[PDB]
Amino acid sequence: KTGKIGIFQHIIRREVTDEDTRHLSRKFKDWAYGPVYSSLYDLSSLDTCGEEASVLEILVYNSKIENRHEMLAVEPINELLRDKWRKFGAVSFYINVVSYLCAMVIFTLTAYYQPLEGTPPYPYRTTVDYLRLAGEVITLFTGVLFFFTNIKDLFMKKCPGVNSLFIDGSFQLLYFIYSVLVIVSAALYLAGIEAYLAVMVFALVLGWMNALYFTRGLKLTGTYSIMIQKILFKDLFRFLLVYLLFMIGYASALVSLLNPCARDSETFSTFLLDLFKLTIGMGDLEMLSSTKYPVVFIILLVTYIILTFVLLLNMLIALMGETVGQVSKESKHIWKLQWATTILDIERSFPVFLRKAFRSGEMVTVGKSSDGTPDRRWCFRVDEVNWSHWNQNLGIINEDPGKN
Amino acid sequence: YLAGIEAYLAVMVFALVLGWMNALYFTRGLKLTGTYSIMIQKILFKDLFRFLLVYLLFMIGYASALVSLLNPCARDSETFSTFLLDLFKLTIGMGDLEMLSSTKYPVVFIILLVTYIILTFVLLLNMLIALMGETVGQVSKESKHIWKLQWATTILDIERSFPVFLRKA
Amino acid sequence: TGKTCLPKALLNLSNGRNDTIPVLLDIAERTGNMREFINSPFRDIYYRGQTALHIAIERRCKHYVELLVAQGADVHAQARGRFFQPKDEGGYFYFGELPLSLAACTNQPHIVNYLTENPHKKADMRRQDSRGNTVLHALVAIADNTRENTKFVTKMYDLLLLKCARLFPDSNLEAVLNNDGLSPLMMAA
Ligand SMILES: CCCCCCCC/C=C/CCCCCCCC(=O)O[C@@H](COC(=O)CCCCCCCCCCCCCCC)COP(=O)([O-])OCC[N+](C)(C)C
Ligand SMILES: Cc1c(C(=O)Nc2cccc(C(F)(F)F)c2)cc(-c2ccccc2)n1CCCN1CCOCC1
Repeated sequence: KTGKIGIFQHIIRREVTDEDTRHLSRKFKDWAYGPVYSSLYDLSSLDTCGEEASVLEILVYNSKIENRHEMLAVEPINELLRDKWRKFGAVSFYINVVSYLCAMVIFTLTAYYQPLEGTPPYPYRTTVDYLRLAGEVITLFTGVLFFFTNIKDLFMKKCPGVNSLFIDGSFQLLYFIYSVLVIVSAALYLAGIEAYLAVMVFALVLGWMNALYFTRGLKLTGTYSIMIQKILFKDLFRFLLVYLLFMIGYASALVSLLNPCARDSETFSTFLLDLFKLTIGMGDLEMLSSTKYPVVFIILLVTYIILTFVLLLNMLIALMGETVGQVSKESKHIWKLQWATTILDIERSFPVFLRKAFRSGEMVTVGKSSDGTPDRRWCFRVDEVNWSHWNQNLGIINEDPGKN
Repeated sequence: YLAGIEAYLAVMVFALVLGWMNALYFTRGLKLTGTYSIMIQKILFKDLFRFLLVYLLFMIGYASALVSLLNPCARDSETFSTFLLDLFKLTIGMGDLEMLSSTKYPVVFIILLVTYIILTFVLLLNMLIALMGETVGQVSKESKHIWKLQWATTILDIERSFPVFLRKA
Repeated sequence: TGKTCLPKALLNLSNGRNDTIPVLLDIAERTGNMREFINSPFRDIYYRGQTALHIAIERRCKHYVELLVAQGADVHAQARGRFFQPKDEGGYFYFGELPLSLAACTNQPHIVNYLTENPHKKADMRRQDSRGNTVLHALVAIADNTRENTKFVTKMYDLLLLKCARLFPDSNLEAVLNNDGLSPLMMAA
C-alpha cells in the first residue's frame, strides 16, 4: 500500500535456509534435475479469492502510482496476472466487448428509427415499432446498471484520486456522464419536453466514444489510446491557450480596421469565422470590402497566416519532446496498470465459489510444521534454469524430479 | 470472360491494381529501397488497422448521431450514405456547411461537428506521433535485419530454380 | 514408479555418501541379481528408462558412478521417459537419453573421461538414442545462447569430437545423422 519495493521484493521471495525455521519462508524449492529447478513461491496473501484482503488487490487498486508499475513485476506477480489471464481473464473480457458494442448498436438504431413528434411519440401498435420500444428498454438497462457499477465501486474501492486519471480515472468520469444523459433523456422522452432527442444524442456521441475503454488488454491499440488522452490534455489545452492569444488579438484587430456601416459591418460572429476560413484555405478576402487601409489590412493578414503556421508546427514539435518516445515507455508502464485493473475487476465481480474454482497455483505439502502437522500452502510454481551455480541440491520437497 | 458474363471488368481491374502493387517485391534488391518498402508494410499491417479501428468508432459514432439531427422525410432522409460523404467532405477542408437542412436542434449540430473536427485531428496527429515513437525509434535498426532476411531468401530462390548442373557451374 | 533400493539411495544424499550403498551391493552379491538389481529401470510412464547409473551421474557423484560401472550396470541405458523429453514434447530436461550423454550435458567432464576410458564396459561415443541424437546432437539440444552455457558446450563438443577421432580414426562423429536427417551442424541452424 505504501509503495516500498525493497522490503516487498524481499518478503515475497524470502528463502530462510536453516532447518529450525523453514515455515517462515516463502520461496521454496520443489525439485531439481541438473540445470532445471522448480522454485515454488508461496501465495498466502497475494491471491486470496474473496475471504481475505489481498496484496494483489492492494497493488492494483489502493497503491501509490509512482511505484505501482514496478511492484507488479517482482517474482510471482507478473506470472500470477498472466495465469489469471490465460484462464478466465482474457476470455471473459472479450465477452464484454462483443456485448457492449452490441449494446451501442441497439442504442444507435433507437436513435435513427425515432419518429420525432411533439409529445411522447408512444403509440407503437405495429410489427415495426415494438423493436423501437424494446431497444429503448435495453438502453435504460445500460443506463441504470452503468450508474450502479460506477458509484458502488467508486466510494468503496478504487480510490477516486486526481492522479489515477489515466489509470481508469477519466473513464470513471465518462461512464458516469453516459448514465446521467440517458436518465435525463428518457425522462424528457416520457414527460413531453421536445428536447429529449437533443439529450439523447449526447449519449450517442459519448457512448461510442466511451467504447475506447475496451482497447485495454491488447498493448497494440491499448498504448495507442493512452496517447489519445495524453495529447488532448497535456498539449491541446496549452496550444489552444496560445492560439487564442492571437484569435482574440488579430481578429479583434482586423475588424477594427473596418467601416462601421455608415460586407459593411456588425456581423462579428461571422467575421471571427471569416478569418479562420483564410488560415486553412477556404477564404475569399471579400472582408477587405474597400476598407480604410488595405495596405495595413493585408500585412497583418499575411502575418497571421505565418504565425498560425508557426504555432501549428510548434504544436507538432511539442508532440515530439513532451510527448513521444519519452512517453512511449511510460505508455507501456501505464498500460499494465490498466491491464492489471482489467483482470481484477473481472475477478472481483465473480461470486466466491466460482472465484475459488479459478484459483492459481496448487495446494502443496511444503514441509513439516513446528507441531509436527503438514504445512499445506497454496504455492505457485515457477520453473527456472541455471547453468552456472552447479549445486542445485538443497532443501528439496519432492525427491522425484517431475510434475506428476 | 470464357463464359457469357460481362462482369469480367470488375475482377480484372482488381487484378491490375495488385500486379503493380506486387512489383514492390522487387524493391528487395537494394538496401535503401528494401528497408523503405518494409516500413510501408509495418505502417499498414500494424499502424493502419489500429487507426481504422478507432476512426471507425467515431464515424460509427458522431455520424450516426448527426443523422438523428435530421427530419425523417416529413435531401430529407433514407440517404445515410450521402451524409457519410457530407461528413468527410467537411473535415478535409472542402465542405460547404449547407448540409444543415433545418436541423430540429441546430446549435447541437454545430458543437458535435466541431467536436468531430477537433478530435479527429488529434487522432490524425496521433498517427504522426504514436507511429514516430513506436516504429522509427526501433524499426530504423530493426528493418535492416528483416531486409537481410529478405535479401538472403531471394538469392536462395534464384539458385533453387536453376538445374543442378548449372548450380554446379 | 518402479524404484529399487539402490535408486532410493542415490536420490537421498548427504555430503555424497549415503553409506548404505556399498553395503547394499554386498547383500546383492550374496543373493545375486546384479545385472537385474542395478539394471532395474523405472517402469513408470514418466521415467521409463532411468536407472541407478543415471541418478549417480545426475547427483554429481563420480565415486558411486565408478562402483556401478565396475559392477557393470547398463552403460548406454536409454532413459526413455516423459520427463526426459524435450521442452516442446512435454518434458523438462532433454539430454539425449544416455549416461554418457547425461554426463556430457550437465558440465561433468570427469565422468565423461571415465565412462569412455575404463577397464570395464566402455561408453562408445557413436551410440544413438531412441530418436537418433548422439552425444554431439544432445550438446546442441541444451545450448541456450547465454554466456555460461556456450562456455562448456563448446568445450565439451570438442572433447567428444577429438576423443572419437583418436579411438575411431576411420569415422568422423559429425557425420552420424539424426533420424530427421540432421547433422550436429544442421541441428544448430
Ligand atoms: C484457447 C485456450 C483457452 C480456452 C478457453 C478458456 C478455458 C477456461 C474457460 C472457462 C469458462 C469461461 C470463463 C468465463 C465464464 C463466462 C461467464 C462470466 O465470466 O460471468 C458470467 C456470470 O457472472 C455473473 O456475475 C453472473 C452470476 C450469476 C450466478 C452464478 C452463475 C454461475 C457462473 C456463471 C456460469 C458458469 C460460467 C463458467 C462455466 C465453466 C457473465 O457475467 P460477467 O461476464 O462477469 O459480466 C461482466 C461483469 N462486470 C461488468 C462487472 C465486469
Ligand atoms: C461498459 C462495461 C461493460 C458492459 O457494458 N458489460 C455488459 C456485459 C453484458 C451485457 C451488458 C448489457 F447488455 F446488459 F448492457 C453489458 C463491462 C465492462 C467491464 C468492466 C470491468 C472489466 C472489463 C469490462 N464495462 C466497463 C466498465 C468500467 N467501469 C469501471 C471503472 O471505470 C468506469 C466504469
